[PDB]
Amino acid sequence: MGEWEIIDIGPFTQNLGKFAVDEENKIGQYGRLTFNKVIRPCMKKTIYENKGYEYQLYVYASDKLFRADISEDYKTRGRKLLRFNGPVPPP
Repeated sequence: MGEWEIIDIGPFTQNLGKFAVDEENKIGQYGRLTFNKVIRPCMKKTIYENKGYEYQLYVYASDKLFRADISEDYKTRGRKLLRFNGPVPPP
């Protein structure tokens, strides 16, 4: 447990980007954002296999680049946006 990996940027990961954007738009500090895409590198920490995971993402939204931190409850499939900041310099 506790392993950090660099993971794919496929549909699971792109959907983490949409979640982050959808969650932040309900807050509104960053305006009304349009999800564009998630870019490499996407990092994932295994807090405990099949139970807890954490993600660090670079996400493009309304043509600006942001960094988001997302937790995931593997059993409920529920997610929480812990952090959304930017614009950030590219990786």
